[PDB]
Amino acid sequence: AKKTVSYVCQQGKKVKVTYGFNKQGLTTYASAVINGKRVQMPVNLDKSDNVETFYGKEGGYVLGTGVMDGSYRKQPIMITAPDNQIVFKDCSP
Ligand code: NA
Repeated sequence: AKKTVSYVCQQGKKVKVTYGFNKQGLTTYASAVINGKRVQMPVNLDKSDNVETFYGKEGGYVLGTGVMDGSYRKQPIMITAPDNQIVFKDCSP
């Protein structure tokens, strides 16, 4: 099961993100279209905690958000590039 959310961020940047959900109701990935290219970021269970979910791996793009269940449309997000610069900042749905 997929669900898509459109966001507006700092400096007017816009991004659409698609979240995958398994049969347990947990998210498995976040897929963001960045310069026209689909960037799929797998959920990072080692880095996720009671307040924040992270998607992505070292060397790739990394998405950070709140706790995601079928909650997900009310969460803010941020996306950091491989160089560690926050390229989508303070994003709201
Ligand atoms: Na980069």
